[PDB]
Parts: sequence; C-alpha cells; structure tokens
Amino acid sequence: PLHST
Amino acid sequence: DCHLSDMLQQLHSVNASKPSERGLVRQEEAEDPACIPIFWVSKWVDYSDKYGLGYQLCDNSVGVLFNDSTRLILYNDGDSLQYIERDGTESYLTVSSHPNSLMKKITLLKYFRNYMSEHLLKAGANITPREGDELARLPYLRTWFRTRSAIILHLSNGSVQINFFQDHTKLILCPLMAAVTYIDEKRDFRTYRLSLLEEYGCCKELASRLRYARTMVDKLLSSR
Repeated sequence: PLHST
Repeated sequence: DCHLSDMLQQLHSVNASKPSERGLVRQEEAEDPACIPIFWVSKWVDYSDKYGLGYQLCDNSVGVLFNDSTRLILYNDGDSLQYIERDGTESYLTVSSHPNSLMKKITLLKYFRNYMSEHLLKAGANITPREGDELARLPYLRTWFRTRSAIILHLSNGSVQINFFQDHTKLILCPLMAAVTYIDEKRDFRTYRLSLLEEYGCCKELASRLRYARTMVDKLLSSR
C-alpha cells in the first residue's frame, strides 16, 4: 500500500 | 542501538514463555494504562518514488523523511519547524520566518500534511496519549521499511510501530516502558507490559503478532 488507511 | 537491543530481548522473553499456551490465559491482567504511548504514527504516505515518506504523529505534528536523508518536522502549532540535515545538523525555525533554501521542502511537507488531512483516517483517534515529560523532545522517524504484510516504523524515541496491511491491526512497542499497545481489527486499543504478558499470557492473535514483531526488530538491528 502507498499510504495508510 | 540499545533501544532496539532492549526491545529484542523483551520480545524474545515474551515469545519464549509461549504465552498463548497457558492453561488459563489472563491477557486482561497484563494491561497497564500508565504505559500507553506518548506518540505513535497516525497517518503515513509513501511518496519515496519522488520525495520521501511523510507521516503524522498522533499529536497532529507532521514530518517527512526525504529521499536525500534529511528530515523536516512541522510542530502542531503549524509554524514551528525542526530540520535535520544529512550530517545530523539540527535547526529550529518557523515556516513564517522565510528560509529560502527550505521553501521547497516546506511546501512539500505542507503538501503531505494537506493530503493526509483531506484523505486518511487517524489511527488511534479514540485514544488519549499518556502524559509526556515537560522538556522532552518530539520524536522523528529514524527508519522505516515495508514487507508484503506490514509497514515498520522506527521512531527516534525508541518506539517501533508495526501496521498490518490486511486486517488493519497495529502494534506500538516501547522499549523504555517495555510495553506493547495492540490495536485490533475493531479499533480497540490495549496496552500491556511485556513482562506481565509472560506471567499471564495472551491470545493466539497477539502472540502471533509479537513473534512477527521480533522478526522485524531483527531486520532493524541487521540494518544497524
């Protein structure tokens, strides 16, 4: 994933 | 360093006690609210293809670990900056004083802050951090890496945070308190003293995640 939720 | 070395031993001691193999597991007894973290990573954005890794700490300060190994941190007042150069030189300034050489980095940090603010959920939003010492420093991101299953974040105060991608569970390990905070899939946040988990045990979910955590701290220590 490229960023948090 | 010694923070990581301490954390590896604390983890190894828990894991060697086989805590999910107690006849009676009393996980609840290992809880200690006094140990809840002062700081954790509440949001992050990996733009390391181009700039670096930006993040928000639960106090709403934001920082960036840029591709060039420099670091910039904007305090929660939205003006105060801390800049750390490659050589370790540390400077305190304001966004509002006008440092020409840092304006591109400042606008990059403001971009991350603004992205995370518009789009991302705050991890541990429901939790009040514990009270931190009056003259203590704000931590920065020392190192990070990803595996196929988690992102691992190592803060300068010795904390290690591990976010599991698939089920949104998270650990926050502090070697100073020798404590772990577990955020489960339903966003329940619980903080345990590791030595008490040795005495009382824990569920197979937390146990399994602490074994993974030890493998991650080994990776941290191997990068040195």
